[PDB]
Amino acid sequence: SDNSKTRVVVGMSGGVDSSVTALLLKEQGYDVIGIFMKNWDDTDCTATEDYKDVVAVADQIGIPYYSVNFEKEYWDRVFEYFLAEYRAGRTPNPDVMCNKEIKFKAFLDYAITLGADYVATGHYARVARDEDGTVHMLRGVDNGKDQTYFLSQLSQEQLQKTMFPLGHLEKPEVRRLAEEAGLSTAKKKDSTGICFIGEKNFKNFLSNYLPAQPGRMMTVDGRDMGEHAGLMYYTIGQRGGLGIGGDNAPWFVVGKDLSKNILYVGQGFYHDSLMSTSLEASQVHFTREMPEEFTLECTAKFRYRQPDSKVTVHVKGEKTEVIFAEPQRAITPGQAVVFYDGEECLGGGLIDNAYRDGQVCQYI
Amino acid sequence: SDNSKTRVVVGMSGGVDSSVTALLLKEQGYDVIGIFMKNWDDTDCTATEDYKDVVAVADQIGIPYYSVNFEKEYWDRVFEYFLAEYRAGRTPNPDVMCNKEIKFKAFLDYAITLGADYVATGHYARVARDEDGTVHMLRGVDNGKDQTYFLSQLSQEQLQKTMFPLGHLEKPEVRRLAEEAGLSTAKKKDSTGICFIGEKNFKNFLSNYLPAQPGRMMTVDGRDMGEHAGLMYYTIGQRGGLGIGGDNAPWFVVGKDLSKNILYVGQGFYHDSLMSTSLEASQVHFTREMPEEFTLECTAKFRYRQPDSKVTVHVKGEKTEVIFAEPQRAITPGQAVVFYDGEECLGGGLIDNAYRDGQVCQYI
Ligand SMILES: C[S@+](CC[C@H](N)C(=O)[O-])C[C@H]1O[C@@H](n2cnc3c(N)ncnc32)[C@H](O)[C@@H]1O
Ligand SMILES: C[S@+](CC[C@H](N)C(=O)[O-])C[C@H]1O[C@@H](n2cnc3c(N)ncnc32)[C@H](O)[C@@H]1O
Ligand SMILES: [Mg+2]
Ligand SMILES: [Mg+2]
Repeated sequence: SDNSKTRVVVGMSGGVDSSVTALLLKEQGYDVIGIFMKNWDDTDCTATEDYKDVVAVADQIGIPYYSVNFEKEYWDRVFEYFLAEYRAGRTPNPDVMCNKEIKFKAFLDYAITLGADYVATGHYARVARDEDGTVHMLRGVDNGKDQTYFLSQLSQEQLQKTMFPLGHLEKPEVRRLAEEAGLSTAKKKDSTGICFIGEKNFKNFLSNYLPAQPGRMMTVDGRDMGEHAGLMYYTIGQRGGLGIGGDNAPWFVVGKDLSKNILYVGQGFYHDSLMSTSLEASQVHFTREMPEEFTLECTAKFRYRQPDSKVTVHVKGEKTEVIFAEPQRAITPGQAVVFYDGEECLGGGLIDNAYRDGQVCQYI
Repeated sequence: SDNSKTRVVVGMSGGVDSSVTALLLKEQGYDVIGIFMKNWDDTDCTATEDYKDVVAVADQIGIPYYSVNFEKEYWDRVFEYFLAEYRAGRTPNPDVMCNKEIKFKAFLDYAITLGADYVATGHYARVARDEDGTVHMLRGVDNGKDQTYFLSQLSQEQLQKTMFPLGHLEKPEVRRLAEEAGLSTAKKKDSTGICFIGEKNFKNFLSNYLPAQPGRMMTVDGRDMGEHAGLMYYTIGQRGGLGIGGDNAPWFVVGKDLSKNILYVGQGFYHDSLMSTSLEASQVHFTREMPEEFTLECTAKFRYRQPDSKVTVHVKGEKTEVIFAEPQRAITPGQAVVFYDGEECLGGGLIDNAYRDGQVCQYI
């Protein structure tokens, strides 16, 4: 009856992570409520079979479960952001936006109306409380699944009401815990790609919302290489792609020019156009109150699947400058830059533009 | 017709990684042959539907495909190792053994009888050739999927005949490449866990081969906590487990004693029994010719899903000593220790035992 006085609302997606998150919290004696969000209307439906799994699991462990719909909020705060990024020639990170605006804003206020003390999710991340009571976010110990990158926008006030029960676990353990508990989701494979596109063709999906305007593909010396399918189908640094058959060696996307509808391509993983020495970022947000203007010597991640690297960051309110210790490959406008201090995730922003020798890279 | 003179035999498992590995090599003009290994007899069969995918993909890209059976070799060189580890109270890494003895020995010699110049696999790793022509292994750029850890045992002579076409790719890209090529495996989810156990219950699997002898579960101060199911069902550091319901806080496995059939358990992620300051390792193997006796200041990984950490290693032929810069949690006998020099994977061994203050940890 210690933890039984603490109500935790757990986001239950129907996956093995959230199923295990719920089981662990129940086992620790918390007052646990499972909640399924339907945030996307995808009918031939996807949400229907996942809700079945939420129900089967919630019943297996004996917790209440409910179902809430945030289609509107998700559309307005995530999907419009997603589309507007593409219109601007950038590459969005809808998950960052989703955590910031949905999982820890809409869902958190919702959970509070259920008398929740905390929300929990199956994110691979940790929260540590200070002596002072200040909460810090730490990388998940599973350094392949560590989701702090996507949680970079969370505020002190959100982290105060958050729990991450999987934070000290590695993915295979989560599956072992599920199997030993006999949870029906134990063997359920995780959905890949963005939630709302699911297992549908990406080009087809996006073209339902944005007009694709094929344009010209060029090498850096100006030689026309054919037609691309629309710039929003390519990202800085990508190997091959729609109509990139272009020598046997592969071609990469090495720049973009939205204003001429041009895709720049070139050979070599380390193509000189792919290298940067600094960036600017917007929407820079920290996990705690920071000064108006300050310098930081830390590490950063520019993409989810890379190790972090040394960085000087100069913050000045509306814009942030990031200087790389070492040249960086394929720094992508729209993606998240996330700052670390060893195991602590300090916060992050969205990349506006890359620079090499005091001149904006033609990335777009 | 440049690369068309180079024959590459690609290991095709039926998964999206190997499918894409084959497509990329074909696209680059290599003389490509896809080969499926059946190494485990698992009938109600698993191999049957995967071979269908190999065939569908090989036909989609227009390469020849064949099928070879190494059940014997796999049993003898991997599965017996796996079982013998458990009998000895250790935790095996069958993948390390499998790459060393099967994918790059049995399969490589096989491929050579097909006039192969190289074997390729869909491992997330890189090989770089020196000025001198010496090959080094580099981490995959996808730092979550990077498989150098499992490839730590590969010799210079194996790496000379190896290609890793996915080495410069991240997993989501591999899926985008697959989808754009219209490969039937594009949406196919990767199988989790060890190959031969697949989606069957682990406890059930292992008990078909090893007698489980339940024994006593004890805290570090000697208090009997109940019966465990058999020591081979638990690993150093694991949270909960079979019969670990044991306060609301979770219990961890903090040691083992095979000689008394005892499982030691304790509360707290950082339980003092979980911390080590050094280890010894056997089967230490490097990617290049090394001296008989030498010191190395580098980093190491003690488990697949952790970042590497600073380490002094003293090598002396039969045994290797590893001294941690910082105390290490749940150092597990039988697991791989793998050494790095920045992005280079130097080699590795199998952990024999952990030490704290010149005394072997009771891990077993
Ligand atoms: C799998 S998502 C993480 C993927 C991505 N990196 C991100 O941050 O969105 C992590 C957690 O969010 C919560 N979640 C995701 N979808 C949900 C849904 N439809 N309803 C309730 N919770 C959900 C679950 O607790 C889940 O374990
Ligand atoms: C998915 S396995 C990697 C998993 C594990 N970390 C390891 O090293 O074994 C990597 C590659 O091995 C090859 N491979 C695995 N199973 C195979 C099979 N049955 N037949 C042929 N190749 C296989 C494929 O090329 C595959 O992409
Ligand atoms: Mg989940
Ligand atoms: Mg594969």
